[PDB]
Order: sequence, then structure tokens, then C-alpha cells
Amino acid sequence: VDSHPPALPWPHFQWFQGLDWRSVRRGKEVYEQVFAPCHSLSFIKYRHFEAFMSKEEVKNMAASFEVDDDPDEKGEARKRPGKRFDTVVQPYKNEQEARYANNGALPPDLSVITNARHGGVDYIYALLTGYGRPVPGGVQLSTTQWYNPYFHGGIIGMPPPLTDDMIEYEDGTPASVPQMAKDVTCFLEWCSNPWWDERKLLGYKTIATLAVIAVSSGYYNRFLSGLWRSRRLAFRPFNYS
Amino acid sequence: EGHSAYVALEQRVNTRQKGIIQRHLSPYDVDIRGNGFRQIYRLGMQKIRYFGLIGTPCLLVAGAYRGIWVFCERLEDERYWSNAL
Amino acid sequence: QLRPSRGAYSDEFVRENYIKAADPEDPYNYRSRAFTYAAKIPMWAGLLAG
Amino acid sequence: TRVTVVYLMSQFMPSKSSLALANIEVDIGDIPEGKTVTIMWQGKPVFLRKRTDAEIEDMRAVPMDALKDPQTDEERLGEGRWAVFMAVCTHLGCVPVIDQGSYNAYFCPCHGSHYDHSGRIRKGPAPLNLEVPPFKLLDDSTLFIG
Amino acid sequence: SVSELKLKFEEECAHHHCHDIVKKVEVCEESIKGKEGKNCLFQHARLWECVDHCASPKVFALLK
Amino acid sequence: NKISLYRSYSTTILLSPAYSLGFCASIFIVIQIISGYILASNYIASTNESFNIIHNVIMRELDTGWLIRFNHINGCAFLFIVIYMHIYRSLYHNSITKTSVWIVGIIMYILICGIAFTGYSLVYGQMSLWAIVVICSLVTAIPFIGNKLLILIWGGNIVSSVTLQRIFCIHYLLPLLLILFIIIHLYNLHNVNSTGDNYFINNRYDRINFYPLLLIRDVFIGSNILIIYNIFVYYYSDLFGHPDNYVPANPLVTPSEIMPEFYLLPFYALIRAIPHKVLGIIIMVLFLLSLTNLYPIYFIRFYNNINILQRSLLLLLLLDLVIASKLCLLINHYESFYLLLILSILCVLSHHIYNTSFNFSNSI
Amino acid sequence: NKISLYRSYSTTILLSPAYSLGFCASIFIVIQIISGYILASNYIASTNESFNIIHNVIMRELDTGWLIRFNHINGCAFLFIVIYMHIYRSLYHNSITKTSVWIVGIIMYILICGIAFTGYSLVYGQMSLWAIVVICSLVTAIPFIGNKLLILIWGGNIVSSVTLQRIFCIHYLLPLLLILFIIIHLYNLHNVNSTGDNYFINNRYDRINFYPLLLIRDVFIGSNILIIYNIFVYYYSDLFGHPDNYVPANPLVTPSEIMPEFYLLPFYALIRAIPHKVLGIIIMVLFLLSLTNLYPIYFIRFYNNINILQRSLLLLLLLDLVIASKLCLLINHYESFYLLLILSILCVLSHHIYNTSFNFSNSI
Amino acid sequence: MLANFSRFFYKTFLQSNATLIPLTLVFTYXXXXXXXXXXXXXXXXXXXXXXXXXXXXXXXXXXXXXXXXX
Ligand SMILES: CCCCCCCCCCCCCCCCCC(=O)OC[C@H](COP(=O)([O-])OCC[N+](C)(C)C)OC(=O)CCCCCCCCCCCCCCCCC
Ligand code: HEC
Ligand code: HEM
Ligand code: HEM
Ligand code: HEM
Ligand code: HEM
Ligand code: FES
Repeated sequence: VDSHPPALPWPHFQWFQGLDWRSVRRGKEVYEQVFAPCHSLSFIKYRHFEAFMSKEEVKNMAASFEVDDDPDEKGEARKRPGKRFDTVVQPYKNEQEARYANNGALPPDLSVITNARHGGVDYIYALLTGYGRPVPGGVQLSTTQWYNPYFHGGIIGMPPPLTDDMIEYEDGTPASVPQMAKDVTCFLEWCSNPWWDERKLLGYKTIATLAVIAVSSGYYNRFLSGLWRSRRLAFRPFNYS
Repeated sequence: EGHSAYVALEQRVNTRQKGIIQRHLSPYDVDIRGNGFRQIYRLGMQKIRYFGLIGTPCLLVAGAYRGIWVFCERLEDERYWSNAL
Repeated sequence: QLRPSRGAYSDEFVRENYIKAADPEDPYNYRSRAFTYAAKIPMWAGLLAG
Repeated sequence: TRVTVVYLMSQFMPSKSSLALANIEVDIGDIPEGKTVTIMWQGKPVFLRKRTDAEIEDMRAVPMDALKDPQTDEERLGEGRWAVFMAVCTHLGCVPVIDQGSYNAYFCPCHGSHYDHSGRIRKGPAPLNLEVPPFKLLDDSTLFIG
Repeated sequence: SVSELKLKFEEECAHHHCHDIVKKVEVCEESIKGKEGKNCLFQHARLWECVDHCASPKVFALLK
Repeated sequence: NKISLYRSYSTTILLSPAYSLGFCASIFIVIQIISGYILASNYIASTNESFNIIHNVIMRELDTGWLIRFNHINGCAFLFIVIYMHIYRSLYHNSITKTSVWIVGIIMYILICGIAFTGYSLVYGQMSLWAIVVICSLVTAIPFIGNKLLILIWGGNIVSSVTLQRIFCIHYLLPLLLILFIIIHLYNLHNVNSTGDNYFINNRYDRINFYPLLLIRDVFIGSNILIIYNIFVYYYSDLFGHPDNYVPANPLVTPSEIMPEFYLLPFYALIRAIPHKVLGIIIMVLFLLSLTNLYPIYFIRFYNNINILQRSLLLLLLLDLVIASKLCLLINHYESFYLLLILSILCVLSHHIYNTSFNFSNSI
Repeated sequence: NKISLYRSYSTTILLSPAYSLGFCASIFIVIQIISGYILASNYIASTNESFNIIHNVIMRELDTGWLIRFNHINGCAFLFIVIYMHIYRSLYHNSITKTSVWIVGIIMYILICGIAFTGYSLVYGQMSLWAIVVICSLVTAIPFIGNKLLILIWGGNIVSSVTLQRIFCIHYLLPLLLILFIIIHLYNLHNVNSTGDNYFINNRYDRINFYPLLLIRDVFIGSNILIIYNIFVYYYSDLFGHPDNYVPANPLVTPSEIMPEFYLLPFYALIRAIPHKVLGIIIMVLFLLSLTNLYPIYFIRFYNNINILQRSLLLLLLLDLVIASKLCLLINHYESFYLLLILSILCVLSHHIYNTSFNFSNSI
Repeated sequence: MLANFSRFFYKTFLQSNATLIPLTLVFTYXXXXXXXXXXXXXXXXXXXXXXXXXXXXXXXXXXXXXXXXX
């Protein structure tokens, strides 16, 4: 079996705490500038970004791309700048094309990736910061194969995607490999579960309300049981010699 | 309720009852805390003793299974570490 | 012990462990009625909100 | 009642369209010896190879223990001169490329799997062998895959 | 940069908390030399699982 | 006539809080029915739209479609947990004497297993597809008419859109039959009444009115178990599942380990511990049929009491079932666990539920 | 005890063949359930591929999917024909006295009307789309919530795949509730027995065993009715339908005439004969509520006999309903028929089912 | 204890459903729906405020403006 990812303290795995949204913003930056051409987000739309980005920024980002439009009056195909409601641009036309651009490998869709792997967020982090290790003995690596101990089998077809100072963050934080890995993992956690904070909040409210109901109903049950828990019996004796 | 199997059973088996006196207090005259701590203690002790009794065979068999589990787990670890798979 | 004449508890026991302490200023259990209904209110409130 | 039960049951039988793609017939004369040809059947790619005697001898020399998935040529591939395989790597999903393997046979480059001319996995992470469709040897000028 | 600290922490953890695993993987490296169809994937996976238990969290605390 | 409402049904006073498990199971049946009806109103069954319409439409286009889906999943898991506790209590208190109630309960259990399996099949993911494939490979081992049978089950040589559509119809239909069987369950129980902690024959003076005391106790226990349930819905939403079901189905790739849900694992063990496929099928059928009480019919049989040895053996049965589930999952990589798997399965198959008074007799 | 089977239930000897209409209705309910379950196992609800999978996949790829679909359509039509004859008979023999049976019957009639409508909606054709549009526009007239409620019902401003999915789930669900209500219908009937040609209070020496005589009569009448029903399934397969429903729906194009199915036309007439929308909705609700017998509740009421005058007026009711349906559909091109439509509706609304003894009394 | 207060409270609110129902509605609204629910909401919003979506958006607009001035 392969390496078990370590369990790391994530800010959203904490008491009374949710997504950082700063890591999410920075991970969006890394997504735009690094793995947008290779991996796809089939479930994320531009309007979904109106959660950590401003409305006008989302509008400009959407208009920065081109999307298919209804055919011309003569039936000719058309292109059109994107809008809020359009799904983000696919990187490849069809699987074959993808497999051709990655030397036979098919980069999966990352829309629910943290939910699709054992120990999701940790795994992804452990996957990205695990690429430079020495190759084990007796292992033959092609020119398009790399040793990552966390991938299933130990050999992966994804070239090391992260390098130091590759991305210039807007907020000034240095973009080292662990930092960028943390940010993309937070962004992909948001992509998989865009309902993290609402889920936690509803959980707290429901548990509190059920606790109130439980206390009151428990008192009333104890009260009603009093009639029977104190019952008394007496048998009139017989006439025995 | 009168046409039920348990009512039929009680009519067949039990006699016509006589000489039974029952006393009930309304719950408004009964304290919910009245017999609380004593019952907590007694029931806790009873359940401790009873589970100590009926849990012993399960404990013994679980100990034997734990021995077997440890043996097999370390055997398989040794097998994997020596490329004997 | 094979010819029973009583249940589980003797009157004395019940008089010492279940019956509330008397309140000579309140001979109609208004206190108990008020407390029970007020303590029921939260259950109804939670159920309605839910 | 008999016919009605038969009819309600027949509402759950395979659709005619699925019975049109069930079987295919591929002309085999045009393929010379020592050539591997890829075709499409049920979407699955299929490798047809006009296996020669050297491959038969080499694979018969292969024991029944050194193979991760123990199979023999007669056990899995009755047709001595024709090898029909499902061109899909068992470990994850990739198309084994023609030749380029350590056994002069099928090679999956995604993570480096090696399948001999018998389709049997020898090295790599593949847990099984290439699927063999229940192909049938039709007349000497065609082969019925299905 | 944090990458240099990461490498330093990995070395420290490997040589202070997984020394027995290091010795074992060195032992198994010698065994497979010459043998055909044998690799040290399992042993190296165990080594890098042991190392990252201690090295990885520390680095994870040095980044914002 | 409120008085006539109070006295319409009376039970024993020995109904400890352990006797609300039926009410908890009813709560979870209601939750599953409502959540499933809401999900089906947004569901399309096909190999091109199913997986997408769950993760891209249900969970991202509605306000709380994700919450509805998590309710459905964790409600299934907790329904099975509560039903297992219900069965264990029934065995502990020798409730097999309630013959009608027991038979209807076993029917309901088999039906619920079927419902859970067919529902898990609807998420056209990797685990769903390959669990279908493995179970159908079990099907095709029937002598003579197996292969044709398999085709009729699948409508083809592979799992396809028609297969998903028929599975969806089955998943929709069965829970309503389950509701009818629950009604029959309760009707029989009210005909024979509840055992309680100890079995006594009580006249009306020793019994108490069911309403409203036991309804209030049921509300209290239900609120507590709903707290426990919602802890999983909002904070452990994916703990009762396998991540490979978030990967869309790939008929060309098989997962590393195919594992069913935790509540079906024991059955899976019965298939891994029996090398012969036909023998495994026969033993599974005999296991299910033997849980019932349909034989003897016209031979005089009555039921005696239960004792401490039997209760301890029941605990042992629980231990053996848990060990068998874990080991049947573990045997894929480690082959030395077959010993303990087979040992636990044999121990499970040799557990006495009913003490045969026929054990003791004399020969002619 | 075969004898105990014969005597389990006994009825009157005056059961003419007209008293098999309930059995025929049950036959067509069974046919609808089975054919609908077979259709639903090949159905995808979505505006993109609904009309296509009915006409291209179900009908042309299965062996006899066409026959299944024709069975379903003509079974709906004949179920309504038999139910109308059933109601007409029950009005003729003064069966409003069977209070529980009558009320359950009216509830079942409303349910079946809903089932038929939601089913017709699923064929995403021109007629289906625009019938939905018209009905939901009638919903829009409710005071202070017509648009909020309409949006909630449709899931948007326009009929779409989510609307089709809601309709599919409701169409699947309702017939099972209908089966439960049929069970209750028969339970009540067995409690109070049947009327026959005339009403008599018979002791056991004047009653006959229900089984097998009336079962064989039911088989005979059902065989004849199935012959008549199959003359339509195989030779007039679209006599009750409208050709515009064989056109895929265009939301941009409105059909020349929007006509519902022949068993809803009377209701449609009530809508067309009342210019004010709110008044039309009120009249519809009052009509459906006045078909029942839920008032008076605690005032003493009893039912007397029926006479030739009432039977003649019953014939007049039938005539008025049929003419109203035909005219309601004709008025789209011929404005002068509004007079006759309104006249027929007025004659219908003032028909006396129950002759009230409160018609005669004195004043203080 | 509190005999007089108990009598007063019972006679005022609890004796009639015409007042007990309004009392329980008041309890539902002012002490469950705007006291536990809204209070937990406010507490959650307050704890996690340095990482808030609002905060992120504000900082983003600020930085965008700052970058546009170059
Ligand atoms: C007192 C009770 C004693 C015990 C008996 C009762 C047990 C509980 C009920 C058992 C299940 C009953 C299922 C009935 C539904 C029809 C089943 C069926 O055809 O499945 C197709 C299924 C389809 O297969 P499948 O895919 O559903 O099977 C599951 C397979 N995997 C492993 C992939 C999950 O079977 C067939 O198609 C085989 C041929 C069927 C021929 C008969 C068709 C009947 C059509 C009309 C049905 C009408 C139902 C509605 C009316 C009755 C209910 C109100
Ligand atoms: C060069 C193009 C490329 C880039 C850039 C890239 N990837 Fe990949 N990625 C791939 C390919 C190809 C695969 C398929 C690997 C396989 O199946 O062997 C892959 C696989 C993956 C997987 C799957 C691992 C598993 O366990 O299956 C994840 C997660 C992933 N990439 C995440 C990322 C992230 C996060 C980034 C940005 C840091 C990124 N990738 C950048 C091409 C790329
Ligand atoms: C009529 C009632 C029900 C309907 C209409 C229904 C409908 C559905 C639908 C449409 C799905 C697929 C959507 C999804 O996967 O999230 C589903 C999934 C499922 N259902 Fe149901 N269901 C019903 C009752 C039940 C019951 C009683 C159970 C058993 C406890 C059950 C167990 C499941 C399971 C296990 C799944 C898959 C869980 C998963 O998505 O991972 N359902 N159901
Ligand atoms: C949907 C699942 C089930 C539900 C909703 C259910 C519901 C109920 C209810 C409400 C009761 C009465 C309350 C109680 O005593 O707990 C009950 C009792 C009972 N059930 Fe079930 N049940 C289910 C499954 C089963 C199963 C699988 C069995 C096993 C055969 C079973 C056997 C019994 C027995 C024996 C009793 C009576 C116990 C006694 O009083 O002695 N039930 N059930
Ligand atoms: C659970 C039982 C039923 C199921 C699952 C069911 C399912 C379906 C489905 C999937 C359709 C669309 C396919 C098609 O249009 O041919 C349909 C159509 C229809 N159903 Fe049902 N149905 C059921 C019972 C009934 C009943 C009792 C009626 C009452 C008459 C009914 C009346 C209709 C009508 C009128 C249509 C449209 C007719 C047409 O295709 O032109 N269905 N049903
Ligand atoms: C699903 C549709 C229906 C079915 C299957 C059905 C079935 C039956 C059956 C089997 C009977 C007893 C046998 C007979 O007398 O023909 C019956 C009687 C009766 N039904 Fe229905 N029925 C249906 C709809 C209705 C409706 C809509 C009404 C109107 C209120 C109604 C009113 C009655 C009455 C009054 C009787 C007793 C007549 C008498 O004996 O005097 N039924 N029905
Ligand atoms: S995908 Fe074939 S070697 Fe990995």
C-alpha cells in the first residue's frame, strides 16, 4: 500500500471555524495561473466566485474568456465573451485530445476532488509537496513518469506542477511550494464543499434547538412517570389455619 | 382492546381478581427528584455487576481473537517487508 | 414471603422519598401546576420553531 | 396468463439497438503476420494480431507461476495464430501502445505496464491481464468478435 | 524560503524518528540488486509515511 | 371523548428507554421518505446525466439540496444502526415469542436491505457500478438459467441507462411497500402487546395507558437520537461512505478494493468465506430463510424462557459479526486473515436463537 | 375450512350485471398500474429528451413498447368511462345512503382526475405544454398569492425539466394512494353491503354467498369489457387523443385550439362559462366540495327513497354534461354557442342529488 | 416557596389557552428564533471575522484600487 497522508491542522478543521477565504482567494489565483489549462472544474460557474470576489471583478473575469453562442442567422457557429452564468472554460475538447496532450494520461476533473480521495485535503497537500524524493531501487521511470510516494502505485504522470516564486500573489504573501499547495488545497476544498460555513452554522442551530426540546420533554416524561413510580399495592389476606 | 390476544390470554389464565388495593398519587404531589440519586446508584451498580457477568465470555473470545489478529498482522508485515508477496 | 401482602414499597418509604414537602401557605398546588406548565412551554416552543 | 407474463418480461429484455452493436465481423486477410491492428467494438478498442509461431513458442515456454494473473495461451487464447485483446490497461485507464515493451509486446506508458504477446501482465501495477472478448474464428477471411 | 526549512526538517525527522526504517530500507535495497521484478516501492512508501508524520506538520505551521 | 382516547390501548410499566428504538426507526423512515421524494423530483436516471445531476444540479442549484442529500445518506445509515439495535434488543428479551411481529420484522429487514442497495446504485459512480457488477456476477452462478437471467436483470451485457431507470423505479417503489409492512408490524404488536423488561401476564389494573406518557418518552428519546444523527449530517457527512463514489463511473477501470456499505458487510463476508459460488448463494438463501420462524407449522412448538448463558452468547454473536465484517474487508491485501474470517463466519452460523425443546427425547 | 371461505361474506341476489362496474374499474386500475410501471422503467423526464424517448426509444426499440403505451392510454380512457358509468349507477339506485362508500368514492374520483392530468403532462408535446400553461394561469388568479404560488409550483417563470420531474414523481406516487383508497372503499362496502336493484333488509336465509358466483360473474363481465377495450387498443389507438400531442412542444408557438382530454371537458366548461377568474375558481371548488356529503355533521339527517322523477332528471343531467363538453370545445370559433353552453352549465349546477326533508317545515 | 407569585402567574398566563398560546409564541420568537438562532449566528460571524468573506472582498477592492494606481 502507498503512503498514508499525515493529518494536518487545517483552519476549517477547528472549533467554531470555517474556510479562511484568504487561502481561497490565493488558491483561485494559483488555479487561474497554473492548472487552468490542464484540469477542469465542470461544476463551478463564474457567478460562484461572487463569494470572495467583488461583483465587478467577477464580471470582468467572466468577460475575459470566450464561450459558444447560438448559431448565426445562416447557421454558422459563433463565439461570445463569457458572462456570470456561464460555466468556466473547459481546457480540452474531448478526452482523446486531453490524453494526447498529457502523453496518454487523462487529468481528472477537480470539482469534487477533496471528496473523491481518501483523506481528501491532506492527501492533495501531500500529493503536491511530495515530488522531489529519490526514486526507489528497481523502479523504471519513463521520461513522462515521476515518483510520488502518495499516488496509487508510486508512479504518476503529472509533472511537478509547483515551483518557488512561480506566482506573484496580490496580497504579497510569498509563493513557496508549501504555501501554494496549501492555497490550492483550500481553494479545492471550497470547490468541493462551497457550503462549509452554512453547514456548520445550521449544525449549531439544529443541535441547540433539539437540546432545548430534549431537556423539556425529558422533564415532562419524568413528571408523568411519577404517577406509576410511586404506586402501592396491598393484598387482603386469606383465612389460613 | 377487548378483542386482543393478550386480553384473551389474561381471561383464560387469570382468575377473577379479588382483594387487590392500589394507591396512586397524582404527579403534582410527587417530586421528580424524590428517588433519583438512590436509583442512579442502585441501577449503576446492578448494571456493572450484570455486565461483568455476561461480558466475560465475549472478553475471553475477544482476547483470543486479538492474539490471532496480532500474529497475522505481524506475519503479513514481515511478508511485505521482505518482498515475499 | 411466599404469601404476599404488599407491593415493593411501604407507606413510610413513599412518605419519605416521593411525596413533596408540604407548603401550608399553598394548599392547592398552584406552585406545582405553574412550574409544570411553564416547564412544558419550552418543548412546545422548540417543536413549533422546528 | 402465460403469454402476458412472457410479454411483461420481454419489456425488460435488451433493446434492438443494443443487439445491433452486440457482434461485429472484421476481415482478417488484409492483415499480414507480425502486425497489430486496432479497431472499435462496443466503444472498447480491440487489438488484433496475426500471431506467428515464435510468439507461440515463447509463450508456451512461460511457466504458470511467474505470472501475476496465471493464464496460458490455450487457456485464454485458443486461436493459435490470432490474438484478440481489449486494448485497455487494467490498472487505471490507459491504452497500451503497440510494441515498445520489454517483452516485444504491449506496453502501457502511463505508469509502465508490460503485457506479453499472451496479454499477460508481467511487470508494473496492473493486477490482471488484458480482457479477451469471446471472439470466434469465422471463415479464414473474417473473424466474428462478440 | 520555506522549501529549505522543509528539506532540513525532513532530514532531521528521517534521522531522528525513522532511523530503524532507514536502516530497513537500506537493507532491502541490497536484496533486490540482481533479482528480477522486485522494487522497493513499499519500503520507500513506509519511510516517507514515517518521515512526514513529524516533518510535515512543522512546515505546515511556518506558512500563512 | 378524551378518556376513550386514553384507554384505547394499554401496555406494561416495564417499557425501559430501550423500547423506543421502533419509534426511532419510524422517525428515520419518515426522514428517508421525505428526502427521497425531494431528491427524485430533481433526478434523471441515465449514464450521461445521473452523476452530473446530483453533484451539479441538486447540490449546487438549490438552496439546501446538499442538506437534503446528506439527510438521505446519513438517514439510511442511522436507520440501519437503529434497526440492528432493535433486532439485538428483540433477541435479548426473547421477543421471538411474538411470532407475527418477528416474521413481519424479518420481511421488513430484507426489504430495507434491498432498498438501500438499489438506492446506492443510483449514484452512477465507480463504487455503485462495480457493486452492481459484483452482485450480478453472483447472480450468473445459478445453474442452467443464470446467464439469461442476468441479461433480463440488466437488459444487456453491461450496466446502462435502462438498467439505471429500472433501478430507479424499484428504489422508488419499495419504500412504500415497506411502509405497509410497518403498518402490519404495528397492527400485530397491538394485537399481542409488548414484552417489556420481563414477561408478565397483567390484568387491566397492572397496565397503564399508552397515550400520552409513552408518546412523550418517544419524543424525548427521538430528540436525543436526532441530536446524535445531526452531528453526523453537518460535521461527518461523508463518514458513512467510500470516497470512490465521488469518481464518475468508468466501466474500463476497476477500483482497487470493491467494498459495500457497512450495513451489508456481513452478507459480503458470507460470500468471501465460501469458495464455491453456488454454495455461497445457497448458504445466503438458507441464512435469510433461517432467520424466520416459518417451520414447524403443524407440529406443536412453544417457547421457554431465556437465561444468562444465552445473553452472553448473544454478545458473542455481535462480536463475531463485527470481526467478520472487518476481516472480509481486510482479506484483499493480507491473505493470512482467511483463518480468522472463516472462524468468525463458522461461529456466526452456529448460534442458537431458539432453544429446541426437541433437543431431549427418547428413542423407540 | 373451505366452507368458512364460502360464508365469509354474503350479499343480495338482486345484483344485476350493472354491479360489476366496480370490478371493471379495478381491472383497469391494475392494467394502468402495470403498464405505467413498465413505462416508467424506460422514461426520462426532461424537456430535452422526453418526447424523444417516448416515441423513439420506448415504442421503436422495445419489442412491444408501443403496445404498452397504447394499453396505458386506452386504459386511462376506459377507466374514466367505467367510473362515469359507476357513478351514474350509484346515483340511479340512491346509493348516496352508503355514506362512507360514497365519500371515499368522491375522493378517489378527484385523485384519478389529478392522476390523469399529471400523466398527460409527461408527454412533452404541444397539447401537454399548453394545457399545463392554461391550468397554471388559472392558478394565477388567487388573491394575494397567485404569482408566488405559481412560481413555487412551476419552479420558475416557465415550464421546464424540473417541472417535468415534479410531474413525473407526482404521477408515480398518486396511483398508490389511489390503491389504498380503493382498499378503504371495499372495506366500507363490505361493512355496509350492497344495494342491488332494490333495497331490502335480508336475513341470512335471503342472502347468498359472494364466492364463487359473483367472482365468476365478474370474470364474465370483465372478459366482455376487455374485448371492447382491446377493440380500441388495436384498431383505434388514438381515438381519445389529439394529434397535436404528436408534435414536440414549442414554448414560442400556441396551438390553434387547446382542448383537454374528454374526461376533463366538463370541468373545462365551468371555466369557460364563468367570465371572472376568481369566481370560476370558487365555483370549481364549491362544485367539488358539494359532490361530497360532509354537511350536515351533527344535525339529524336521513335518506328516503328515489322515484321516477329523480331518475328522469338524472338522464337530463347526463345530457346537459355531454352537451356542455361539446359546446365548451366549439365556442372557440362560434360565438353564438355561448348561450347554450351557459344554459347547460346552469342546468347542471341546479341538479338535486339528495332530496332534503328540510324543504318542508313551518315558521315560529 | 413563592406561593403568591405561583398563584398570580398561574391565574394570569397558564390558566387559559387564550394566553398560554400567545405566551408560547412569544417564547418561540423572542427566546429561540431571535435569541439562540440569531445569537449563535452573530457569535459565529464574530469569531471568524479576520477571515470573513466580507473582509476578503474589502481587502481585494482596496488592493485592486492600489494596483490600478500604477
Ligand atoms: C406477506 C409477504 C411475503 C413476502 C413477499 C413480498 C415481499 C416484498 C415485495 C418483493 C418485491 C416485489 C417487487 C414488485 C415490483 C415489480 C418488480 C419488477 O418487475 O422488477 C423489475 C426487475 C428489474 O431488475 P432490477 O434491476 O430491478 O433488479 C435489481 C438488480 N441489481 C442487482 C442491478 C440491483 O426485474 C425484472 O425486470 C425481471 C423481470 C420482471 C417481470 C415482471 C414485471 C412486472 C411489472 C409490473 C410490476 C407492477 C408493480 C406495481 C404494483 C404492485 C405494488 C403496488
Ligand atoms: C501539465 C499539466 C498539469 C498541470 C499544470 C497540473 N496537473 Fe494535475 N494532473 C495532470 C495529469 C496528466 C494528471 C493525471 C495523473 C495520472 O492519472 O497519472 C494529473 C493528476 C492530478 C491529480 C490526481 C491525483 C490522483 O490521486 O489521481 C490531482 C489531485 C491533480 N492533478 C491536481 C493538480 C493541481 C492541484 C495542480 C495545480 C497545482 C495540477 N494538478 C497541475 C496534469 C497537470
Ligand atoms: C420513496 C422513497 C424514496 C425515494 C423516492 C428515494 C429516491 C432516491 C433517489 C432519487 C436517490 C438518488 C439521489 C442521491 O443519490 O442523492 C436516492 C439515493 C439513495 N437512497 Fe433513496 N429514496 C427513497 C427511500 C429510501 C430509503 C427508505 C432508503 C433506505 C434507507 C434509501 C436509501 C438510499 C441510498 C442509500 C441512496 C444513495 C445514497 C448516496 O447518494 O450515496 N432511499 N434515493
Ligand atoms: C423499519 C424497521 C422497523 C420498525 C420501524 C419497527 C417498528 C417497531 C415498533 C414501533 C415496535 C413497537 C415498539 C417497540 O417495542 O420497540 C416494534 C416492536 C418489535 N419489533 Fe420491530 N420494527 C422494525 C424492524 C424489526 C425487525 C427487523 C425485527 C426483527 C424480526 C423486529 C421485531 C420486533 C419485535 C420482536 C418487536 C416486539 C418486541 C417486544 O415488545 O417484545 N422489528 N417494531
Ligand atoms: C404507478 C402507476 C403509474 C405509473 C408508474 C405511471 C407512469 C407513467 C408514465 C411514465 C407516463 C409517461 C409515458 C407515456 O406517456 O406513455 C404515463 C403517462 C400517462 N399516465 Fe400513467 N402511470 C401510472 C398509473 C396511471 C394511472 C392510474 C393513470 C390513470 C388513468 C395514468 C394515466 C396516464 C396518462 C393519461 C398518461 C399520458 C397518456 C399518454 O401517453 O398520452 N397513469 N404514466
Ligand atoms: C377507482 C374507481 C372505483 C373503483 C375501483 C370502485 C370499486 C367499487 C367496487 C368494487 C364496489 C362494489 C361492487 C359494486 O357495487 O360495483 C363499489 C361500490 C360502490 N362505489 Fe365504487 N369504485 C370506484 C369509484 C367510485 C366513485 C367515484 C364513486 C362515487 C361516489 C363510487 C361509489 C360507489 C358506491 C355508492 C358503491 C355502492 C353502490 C351500491 O351497492 O349501492 N365508486 N365500488
Ligand atoms: S494506467 Fe496503465 S500502467 Fe498505469
